Amino acid sequence: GPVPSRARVYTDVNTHRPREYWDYESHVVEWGNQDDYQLVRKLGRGKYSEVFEAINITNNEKVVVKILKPVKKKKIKREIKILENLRGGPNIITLADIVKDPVSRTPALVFEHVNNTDFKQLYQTLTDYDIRFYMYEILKALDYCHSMGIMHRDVKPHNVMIDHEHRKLRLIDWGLAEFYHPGQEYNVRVASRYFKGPELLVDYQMYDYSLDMWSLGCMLASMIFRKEPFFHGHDNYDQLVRIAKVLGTEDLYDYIDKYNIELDPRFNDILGRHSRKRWERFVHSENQHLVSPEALDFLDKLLRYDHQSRLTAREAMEHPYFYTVVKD
Ligand SMILES: COc1ccc(/C=C2\S/C(=N\c3cccc(Cl)c3)NC2=O)cc1O
Repeated sequence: GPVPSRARVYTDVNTHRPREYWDYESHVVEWGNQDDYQLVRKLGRGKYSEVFEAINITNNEKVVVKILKPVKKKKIKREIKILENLRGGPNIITLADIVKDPVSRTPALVFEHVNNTDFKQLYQTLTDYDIRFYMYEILKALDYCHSMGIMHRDVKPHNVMIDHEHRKLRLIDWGLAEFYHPGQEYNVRVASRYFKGPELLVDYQMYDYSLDMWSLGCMLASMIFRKEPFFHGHDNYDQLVRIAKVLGTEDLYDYIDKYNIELDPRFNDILGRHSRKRWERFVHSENQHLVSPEALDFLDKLLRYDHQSRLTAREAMEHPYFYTVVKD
């Protein structure tokens, strides 16, 4: 059987919290007034919810309303409990209210509004300094939620709302987030394909906060190298092959051998043999203004096969890449 694993930091935070902190199945939702919120325009639709811009008519301020599609009550309670636990934290989206939508017959979560620019266009304009600044801001949110016993499990550009005018960032969409408990086996069907960590792609269930650090490394690689997404797999099997063409197959085998994991035999025909690459091969004249020795070393320390070898969020914030970022 597989070798067990523990987070190297914040391992026992939920153990010593009161049970009501992490026992979301017992959470009692405090419902607000559904008539406080007038929907203005639909912003998007996903498989789990629809998202609207709305106005809170008690203060005439914009809010964002996520009306959930039918899903399990425990998953709705999990997201609500996590949002309430994290509320007030650095760069965490604020849950302002929870109401019962009379049409959908489901809960509607009401969030603070961020005047965001879509990442496709925003990422074309970010400078080297901007990328370091916003990476540091994401790390504040990730160290906070990890320190609070929670892994986000869906870090990707679409879930980082940036108001570039005010240099404001919020980490959003906590619907896949979970409480970390030592020894717990988790569902590997989390995160978006391009941001899935190797642990998910080899079906290793006893993972932890370090998953979010792989996803963040994938974001960083796409930004400094101007290739979005960086690891561009056509399915979950090809995703691991794309990773192995950069990190190499020998260290992939070291990873699965450490945890006494077997690869899916369907990789026998597609994985090949690949040396580990040096990050300098991805630098060219059109991205070199975003690349520095510090950026490559930082990236190299996030993108490790072994989840136990990745920088923690706090360690990442100590990295020389962030020395040029102004801290007040
Ligand atoms: C414009 O500013 C904001 C935008 C979004 C949020 C909060 C969201 S959106 C979300 N899930 C999504 C995402 C896309 C489509 C679908 Cl259907 C669901 N999960 C959150 O927490 C908050 C803001 O202030």
